[PDB]
Amino acid sequence: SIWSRVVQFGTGWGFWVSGHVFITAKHVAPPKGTEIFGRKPGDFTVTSSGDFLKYYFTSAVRPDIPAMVLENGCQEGVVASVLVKRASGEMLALAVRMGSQAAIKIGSAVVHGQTGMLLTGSNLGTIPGDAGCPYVYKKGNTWVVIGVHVAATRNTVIAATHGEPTLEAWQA
Repeated sequence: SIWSRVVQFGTGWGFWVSGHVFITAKHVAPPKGTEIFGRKPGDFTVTSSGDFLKYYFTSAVRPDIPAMVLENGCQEGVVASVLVKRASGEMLALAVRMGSQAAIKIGSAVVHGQTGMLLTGSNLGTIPGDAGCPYVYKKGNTWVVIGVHVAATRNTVIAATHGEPTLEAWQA
């Protein structure tokens, strides 16, 4: 039912963080100024950082869902889940062990994000166009989304992250 937040968007996918917030990969989104979800610019604002694109609608587009916590990446070693969807409607929860930050070239830009190692169990990975799918993990009792899928390397993936932490500190 968290899978219902992951929806086809542009040439990739997107995720509903809340009823007002929709995040996706910048490199798969429709052109700047395109009417989406029956909403035109003015009904929503747009912010971005690297390949992370964030839509905020003044009116709720998804009433059925509560706000999920969005955080700028996560601790290294934490096993997250990339919620991958396909055109056929197939759902693939890929376990990814998040690691260090790195840079990569997607289109005409060099973008940054937190890398991750795809975990093979004992029983394929991502394709281009899985881009925009969310990286989620459970924080004790609470679900947290930490970023959107950017790309896979030539078992390493990388997710675009976003957000200014609530806590601020110090001036060395």
